[PDB]
Amino acid sequence: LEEAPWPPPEGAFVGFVLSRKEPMWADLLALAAARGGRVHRAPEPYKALRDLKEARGLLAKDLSVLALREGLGLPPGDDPMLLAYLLDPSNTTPEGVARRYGGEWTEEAGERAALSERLFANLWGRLEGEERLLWLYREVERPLSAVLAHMEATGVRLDVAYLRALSLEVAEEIARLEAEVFRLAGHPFNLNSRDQLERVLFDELGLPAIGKTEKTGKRSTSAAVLEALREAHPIVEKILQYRELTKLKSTYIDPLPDLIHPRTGRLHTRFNQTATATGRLSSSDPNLQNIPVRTPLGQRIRRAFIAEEGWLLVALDYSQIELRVLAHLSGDENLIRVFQEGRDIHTETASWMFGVPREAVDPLMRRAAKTINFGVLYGMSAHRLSQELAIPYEEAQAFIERYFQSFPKVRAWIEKTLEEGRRRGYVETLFGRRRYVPDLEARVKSVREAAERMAFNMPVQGTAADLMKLAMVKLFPRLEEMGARMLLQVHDELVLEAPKERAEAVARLAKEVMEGVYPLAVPLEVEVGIGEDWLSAKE
DNA sequence: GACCACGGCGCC
DNA sequence: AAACGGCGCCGTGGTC
Ligand SMILES: Nc1nc2c(ncn2[C@H]2C[C@H](O)[C@@H](COP(=O)(O)OP(=O)(O)OP(=O)(O)O)O2)c(=O)[nH]1
Ligand SMILES: [Mg+2]
Ligand SMILES: [Mg+2]
Repeated sequence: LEEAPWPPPEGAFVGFVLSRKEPMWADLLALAAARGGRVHRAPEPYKALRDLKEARGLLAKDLSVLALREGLGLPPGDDPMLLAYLLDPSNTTPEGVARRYGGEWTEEAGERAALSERLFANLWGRLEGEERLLWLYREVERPLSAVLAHMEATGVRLDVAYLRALSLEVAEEIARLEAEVFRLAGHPFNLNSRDQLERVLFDELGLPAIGKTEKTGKRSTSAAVLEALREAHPIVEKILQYRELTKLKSTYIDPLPDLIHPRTGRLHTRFNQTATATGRLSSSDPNLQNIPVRTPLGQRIRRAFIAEEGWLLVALDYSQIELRVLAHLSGDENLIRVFQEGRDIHTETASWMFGVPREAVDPLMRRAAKTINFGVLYGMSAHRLSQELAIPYEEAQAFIERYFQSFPKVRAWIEKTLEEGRRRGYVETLFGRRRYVPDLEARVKSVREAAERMAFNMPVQGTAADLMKLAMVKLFPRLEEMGARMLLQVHDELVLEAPKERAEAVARLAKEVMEGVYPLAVPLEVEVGIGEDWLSAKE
């Protein structure tokens, strides 16, 4: 390419190099652009950012986030990664996409700019005539990238001092638990080493090894195994409590306070747009889609996620979302009727499982019921179901027939889904998002059946993900009109921040946008709450 | 210092 | 551990 002076013309493809992967923390090392047979290299990348009206190229969102961090409105536009990811969602990295579609991903801004240009041309070619994938690109993924850029750059407020206080308390309780474990063992050891624990539990003590680990065949020390031995000794009780406390302290309580950004005073995640096989987003650096909620200590941690002074958090979560989607996709009359009647399957299962009326079903019980319902749906064995529910085999198998006969057209949809997958090599969501599942005619049963469960899950989980992404695209402009912010997506949940004076209006509007995103054969319901912290906002 | 595989486990 | 699916990050253990 002809090396031309910097500024590039309108519509040029950008390339850029960051000191590290996180755009909120990265130094912009170099910036370049490519168009019309020329490459333009910026002499000083930060100043040169001002000359661009859009970020167009590989990893466009990342550059847009860094621009927003510097006070520039540089929205992300076309990204070949999103084209590639819609073609095949195993296209998750620029390294791979470049190799597959006509270049090499290097560490030079110029070459990344020229690569973005030629990869876009080629991938655009591949999507000609793929009208449904094009619709997804234009109406969901491309505009979603601009929304995510804003969410990333806004971040969330964290009660840092609260978590530092909590850390000191949790450390003392961990010491109490490990001290008791070491007494029961008769000696000290690394309780964080599952290899060392294995020896203690199954060799030194006499406890039965219930199961084996996948890759290396060691005797497992997982919670599922240890749950079976819960008063086979008092040491197991202590070990499980130790595991909870150490998991929460080392994953959330200690790391999160150190990730507060100096300019914003807030915690910033990355929403990864080409990371999953089903079309869900992911969150990393720090993952904010797996903040604790379930246990009392987990609830304490979640309370650290708070609103700006003068603002409130608004949390919105779709009701029973994949079951509603399944009703639409299968067209099962009975399941459609269940949601037209305003019934709640999770609560129904909880009430059944624990033998209490609906009014007595607590959050813990509801989460247990979710595992049963989705487990059963996505192909859990009778053998495992009988264990989970803690009842006989049959009762368990009868549960599976009671479930599937109640909704006869689900199985037919499953089988239809699998035959399309075997024939075309991929399955698809309602909107034509594809996942290639190659092993559906594998000659090994365990591998074939695993691929089957993957294949029929995706249209359901992926359609739910499509709905949420579309809702995000529609909602974002309405929020900024009202002076509200989108903070987090958690798969079927959104967390917004609103000025106190507008929070109730924001909640009502966001609820209606989410419910009417793309009407189905059943209604979508959204539970919404408002509060000073993330936990209080879902109560 | 980095990288990785693994078991394990937090959330959806 | 188990014929639920989708993720990312922890500490350990091993390597370069
Ligand atoms: N396969 C599988 N999918 C799950 C599981 N937990 C959650 N999901 C998926 C299916 C849910 O519809 C979706 C959103 O999770 P939620 O925790 O919000 O559950 P859901 O929306 O079903 O119920 P809700 O009314 O919000 O309590 O994520 C699980 O254990 N297995
Ligand atoms: Mg939900
Ligand atoms: Mg949810």
